[PDB]
Amino acid sequence: YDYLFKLLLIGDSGVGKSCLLLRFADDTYTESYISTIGVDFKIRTIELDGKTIKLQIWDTAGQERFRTITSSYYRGAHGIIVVYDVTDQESFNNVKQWLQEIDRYASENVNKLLVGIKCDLTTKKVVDYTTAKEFADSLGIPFLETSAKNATNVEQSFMTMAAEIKKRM
Amino acid sequence: ELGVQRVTRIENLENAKKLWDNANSMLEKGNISGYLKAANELHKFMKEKNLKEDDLRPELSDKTISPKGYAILQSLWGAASDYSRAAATLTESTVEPGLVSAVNKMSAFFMDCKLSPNERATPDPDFKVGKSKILVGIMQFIKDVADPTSKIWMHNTKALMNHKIAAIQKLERSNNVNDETLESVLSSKGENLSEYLSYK
Repeated sequence: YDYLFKLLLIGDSGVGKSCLLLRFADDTYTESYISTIGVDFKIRTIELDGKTIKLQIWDTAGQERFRTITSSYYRGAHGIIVVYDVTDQESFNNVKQWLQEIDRYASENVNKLLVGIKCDLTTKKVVDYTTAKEFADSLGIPFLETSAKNATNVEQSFMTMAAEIKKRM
Repeated sequence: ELGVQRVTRIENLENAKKLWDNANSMLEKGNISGYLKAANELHKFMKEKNLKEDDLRPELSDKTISPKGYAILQSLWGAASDYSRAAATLTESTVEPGLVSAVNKMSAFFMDCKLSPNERATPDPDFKVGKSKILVGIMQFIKDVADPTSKIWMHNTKALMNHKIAAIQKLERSNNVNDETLESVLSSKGENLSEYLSYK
């Protein structure tokens, strides 16, 4: 490829990471051991301005166990997407803490995005748009609030991030 | 459930518990290689017997992962996360990241058997294991479980693992281990080697 951009997907279990991962494909490579366990990343290739870009996104296995924000959260990625569940107050409270720290420790040029999602349509909203937007603004980080009903803006956010990363190098 | 199905399930859960205990014991000993092997045996058995993490968790009520154990799990997690990403390069980004990520997922499975969703580990923040030691442990395990025909770019996978293990050990021998020198090994596809590596 002309480019390989590494994206980190940060979020707890059951908050809607699965919804965001629908914008990516499974890698088709396997061998015996990988077939038994699976992997924690997905991929997508796009052509942008005549160049081929591979996006590789890690929804890192076991991350929910280790919420001390160590370097694995803020080094070795071009973009970091942090997600909470709009139907779960504690999920938002947790993400405020993690994102504050990631923003503090990551290089300024790492692309960051906060996503509030309703991934289960049978659930009831709790976290106001304005509250989450105010938080994102306090850090100077883009914010996307989204529902599984329509993923157009999610798709848009990833395409924007890819173009921004490409430009910065 | 027929009686035979109940008896079989209980027997299988009891055996899976024993395998989990063995993995936890290896972890407690700081035996990186032994832990990865035991975690794999647990995963293989649960798959074979059609048991899920949720089935085994109640059986583990009187068991604990120690702060030391959690520190080792965190070190393995951080190293595997970093390595999977470092190993994704323009040369190749499928086989090496896949193998490393599978190791990470396998360790996560061990924890999921014990912990409910989003329950946090409680690592000893002062218990350090060397990242270079952890990485070699991961590589040794990958060498063991990689298919003999597996390749990373133009090199045999097992042979490239041996090559990277040796490179890390040479860094240790010369007091030259840091995140940068380790990253150079992790991201390498041996593109400058004079011969393509084979295992046998």
